Amino acid sequence: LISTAIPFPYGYIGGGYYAPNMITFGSAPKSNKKLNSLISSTIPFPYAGYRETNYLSSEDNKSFYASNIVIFGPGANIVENNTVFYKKEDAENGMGTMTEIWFQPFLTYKYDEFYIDPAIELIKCLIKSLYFLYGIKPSDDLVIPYRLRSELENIEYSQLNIVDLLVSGGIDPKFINTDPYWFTDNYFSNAKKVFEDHRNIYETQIEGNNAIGNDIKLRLKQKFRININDIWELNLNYFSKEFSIMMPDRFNNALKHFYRKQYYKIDYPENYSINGFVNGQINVQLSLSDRNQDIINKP
Amino acid sequence: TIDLADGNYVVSRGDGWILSRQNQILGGSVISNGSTGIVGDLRVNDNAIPYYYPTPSFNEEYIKNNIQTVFANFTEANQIPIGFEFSKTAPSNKNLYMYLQYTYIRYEIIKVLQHEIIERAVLYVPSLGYVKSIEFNPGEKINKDFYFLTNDKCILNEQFLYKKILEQRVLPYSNGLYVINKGDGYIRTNDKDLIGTLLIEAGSSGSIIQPRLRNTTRPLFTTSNDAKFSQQYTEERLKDAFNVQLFNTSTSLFKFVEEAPSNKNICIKAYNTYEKYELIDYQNGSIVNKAEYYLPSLGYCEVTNAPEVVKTQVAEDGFIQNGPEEEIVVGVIDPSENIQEINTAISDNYTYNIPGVNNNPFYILFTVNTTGIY
Amino acid sequence: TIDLADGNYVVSRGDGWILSRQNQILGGSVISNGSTGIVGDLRVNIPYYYPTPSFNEEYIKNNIQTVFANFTEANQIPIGFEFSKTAPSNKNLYMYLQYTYIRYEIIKVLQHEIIERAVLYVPSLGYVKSIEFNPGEKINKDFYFLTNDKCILNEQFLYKKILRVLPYSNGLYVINKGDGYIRTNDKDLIGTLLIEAGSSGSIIQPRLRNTTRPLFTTSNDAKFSQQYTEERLKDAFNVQLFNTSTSLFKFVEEAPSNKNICIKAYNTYEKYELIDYQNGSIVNKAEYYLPSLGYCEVTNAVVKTQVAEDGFIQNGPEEEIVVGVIDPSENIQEINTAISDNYTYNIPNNNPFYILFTVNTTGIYKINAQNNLPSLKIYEAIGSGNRNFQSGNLCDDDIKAINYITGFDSPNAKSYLVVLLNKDKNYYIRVPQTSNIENQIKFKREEGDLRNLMNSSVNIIDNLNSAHYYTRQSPDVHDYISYEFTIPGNFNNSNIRLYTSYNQIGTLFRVTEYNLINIQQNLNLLNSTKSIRLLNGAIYILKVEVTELNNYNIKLHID
Repeated sequence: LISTAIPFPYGYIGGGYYAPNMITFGSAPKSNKKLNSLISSTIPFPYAGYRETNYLSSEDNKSFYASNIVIFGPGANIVENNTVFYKKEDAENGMGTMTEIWFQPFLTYKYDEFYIDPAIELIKCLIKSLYFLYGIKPSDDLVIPYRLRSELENIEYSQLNIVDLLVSGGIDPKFINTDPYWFTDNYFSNAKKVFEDHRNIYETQIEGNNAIGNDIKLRLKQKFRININDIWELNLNYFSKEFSIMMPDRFNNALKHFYRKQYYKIDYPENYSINGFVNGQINVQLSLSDRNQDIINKP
Repeated sequence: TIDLADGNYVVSRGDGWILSRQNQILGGSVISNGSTGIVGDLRVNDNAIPYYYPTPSFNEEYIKNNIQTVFANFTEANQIPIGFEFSKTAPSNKNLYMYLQYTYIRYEIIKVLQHEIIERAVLYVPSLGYVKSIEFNPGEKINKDFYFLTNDKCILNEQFLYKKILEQRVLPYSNGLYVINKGDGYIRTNDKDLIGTLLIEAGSSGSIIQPRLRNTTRPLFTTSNDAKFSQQYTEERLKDAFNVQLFNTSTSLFKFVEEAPSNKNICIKAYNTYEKYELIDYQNGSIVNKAEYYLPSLGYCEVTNAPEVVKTQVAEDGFIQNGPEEEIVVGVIDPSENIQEINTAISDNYTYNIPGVNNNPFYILFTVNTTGIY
Repeated sequence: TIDLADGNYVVSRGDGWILSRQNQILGGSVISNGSTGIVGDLRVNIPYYYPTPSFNEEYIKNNIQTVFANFTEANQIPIGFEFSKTAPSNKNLYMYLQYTYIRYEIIKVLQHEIIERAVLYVPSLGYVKSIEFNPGEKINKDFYFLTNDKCILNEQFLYKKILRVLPYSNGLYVINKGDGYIRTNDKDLIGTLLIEAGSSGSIIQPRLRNTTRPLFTTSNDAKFSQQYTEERLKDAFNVQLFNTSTSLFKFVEEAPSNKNICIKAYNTYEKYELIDYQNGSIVNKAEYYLPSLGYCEVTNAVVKTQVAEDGFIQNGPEEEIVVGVIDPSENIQEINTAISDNYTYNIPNNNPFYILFTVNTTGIYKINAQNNLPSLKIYEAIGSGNRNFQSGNLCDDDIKAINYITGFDSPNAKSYLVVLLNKDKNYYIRVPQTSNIENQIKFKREEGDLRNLMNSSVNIIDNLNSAHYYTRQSPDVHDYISYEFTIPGNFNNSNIRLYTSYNQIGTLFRVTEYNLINIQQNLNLLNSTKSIRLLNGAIYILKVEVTELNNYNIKLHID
């Protein structure tokens, strides 16, 4: 799904996706009837005339390579996995945009009596990126209440973006998504309307155009075969059950307040493999990293 | 004044109507000293918007519904890009100016009372286009009639087609399904499949092109029992006999090019065609269930020398075959009849025990290990 | 080495420049035994700079784009070209393609000598070189390799020193001035193709949808804006831009077997002039150049010439099509019931407006306001009478292209119109800026002697009490204008001289109460004072046709 959910391309340079112009090329040579200028070949003038936004450009800016996801190393903070959009306007207006991921696979922490599999963190980052690829990112002011900061003396409430709640998985998302919707916002209706509009645009205009290559047409066909309600219901609680991976579940986006982490170094011919942690999550032999003394403690 | 009866009528005046004051909208070309100039255009979604001129009795919806029922469905026909092109060769040591305008099909809905039309609403459908040329010298004055048109005129077909708006051969086939290829080149009556008409002037050339910028094609289905011979069911049996894979889409282009002689003007008519597949169900010498599938094909071209009008009624709904006579009968495996297989070539003697299958006539698939009479 | 003066000069050497060592960098085609090979290019959108210390790249770009065709922002227009060649009966033919370029030099001349020169190369059409070869044959190296930049086209050196009476009525007008307009100094040049003997070559101009740019030059952007001019063009001719972007043109030339042929192609424009003729003088003008379908020229195989001044050249036939359009400022009131024999329309703002109406039968009518004041102007919708129609009622066709018939634009004078109206047509009547005396427009069928004054306004000046003179707008040639007057003196049963000042037949009628009696015909009113004695107190009708309009106004002198 990540590999087929290309951001929606823009139409031709004049707007629209329906059909390009026509070019008459290759007039036949004259004969006894002569004037075979009209007996020639017909060509779609702009072929694949749609303009894509998911592309990386070479240093010389004369070559382009399609790209939906690029995974980088961490930014300033060594242990902080992040997902960033390419265009902010296109991540919220339904166009969709490519995502860049900051992921650190060499460190992990221990919760209770098990270690956190980095596969689940990468999966969470990919699920979050699926929002940007579909252009259904909510506004930054759609925070829902997450925790009453009882440690404080003034009544203040921590807030959490709805994407974090939806993709983090656990009991917190199931206390918000209820059988009737106690919490509702115009974001869901607007996103559904935009998604349906783009699906209709594809089905009526792109699907049927004979001057667009299958590389974009077929990928857009599979992109819209998934209902928008499926992406909202896609959380870590599904992959944790489908992978048998144990992870923190309650207030998992605020664990910095609860306990202080202690990170472990993971090398990856030995400590982690295609089958996951060697000798299981619980019994894998790991060594505490030397960066535990470099943690910044700002209370 | 008309000789019809009191009531409402839908009338088609044909193709080749050019609107007033709309001659040099698209522009023109200048050629000189034997140079050949080719103009072309494509009718997609903006030069294909019809023009409605309604009356209180005949609103826009009333006009759109009635003409599309009797004549070509222009709503579904203008969605497919269609190209056209003209070519003119300038004479030796002379200059030629040639400009292109749009041609239209003119439909009307009229009301007749006491042999006199007392009301008329007019719809214009952009059909193909037209090219007008002249040989001029620098400084020469040309009559304004060449440049300007002060009234709508017909140039290709003078016609008036009206319809009142009413408010045993021995077939030695064994029993089983058959898919008969009845032939290619079927067109609907009343010019419902006309791509359009082009008037090529003397010494010029014209061409109508299906550029296939869109895959969309419209097959036709006429069944006698939708319970058994559904559209999907008929399509599956078409993929079984002749292995037809693409039904609603196509990717094959077709051009129709006509070079008019140097003496007389010619007009050319391009139609969309169909191939007729008959899915029958033979039982004891008589057909008990028949379905007809018209698969879109690669068009038909009619060339006619350009010619008082006569009010003629429209022919009944039906098809006319313009292609050659064809009859290819291919039997197909009747579904809902399980196929058993023997996974070994029969060498010289084999026995097959029928499994349980509890009547239900079935098929055994097999092959032999050596050619011979068994 | 130069006949110029001291200073910096910008020179164009034309297209057809072939760069060195770049011959077979695009590839080649091998064809055999009667097969026809067609090779070409089609681009939707990179020049080559060679500067000097004084002439930096920005300097060169600015100076070249100031005079000659732009290339930084004008690269949007796509181009295409094609070359076709047929192999001999039993031999192979190899043909290869390269790009030709436009060379733009910028030089500094001191003491009539070129002491400095910077060169810019702008991409242009292509060039195909072919040879018929047998296997094993050795081909001269000069066919494949070019060791020095050369021009294989028409050499040129274009340098620049770097340092009548309109008898119209008041209202808007749209004039189609023709086709084939091209900008000066080859600013609209698609390019030139050289075709060798026995070959044929084609230049194709693809047009991307909604990628056509017209040229607008307005006299006053306050009123005659680009959107306003486009709307008025749509009102006049139904001109829309989006229908020019779906077209395409293509020029094909087959060079003879003896000599090579050079074919040159330009883009073109159609000129539309939106004018605001008022009181005989054009108070506003706008020029709109709509992209047309190209221009072709055929030529054949170094005088330093100066560039021409900026402007347009018409390569198409002479054209002047004038269409009057409805002023959008004025409102339109419609009379739904068709006029049959009489009517009295009651005007409901003291502002000019257009009354749209139709007649129930053909006939000569007589339209006038209350006490013949104000004076009305009657137009005719062009093309109306074939679309939607209901018997006995008015069905508006939304036609705003009006053709003037008769009337005066001087509300001070009082007059009435006598115009023949066709049953299957729609007509407009313009009421000028009036007062609040509640005037009304009266329509009356005229089956009497008034049919003589067909299509002619009739003035009713009756101040004759004593040579009096009256000035109006002179009608166009073959038109008519009439005057109603009363001879001073009580009727009892006076030599009057009737003539004109500047403009050239005339007819006189006697009103016998409307039972006009014809008296005198075919009078040359050019000053001719041939006088006539008429009975005092008798109303007289004087009809004058226009045969030689030497002035916008017309003056009638009565003695």
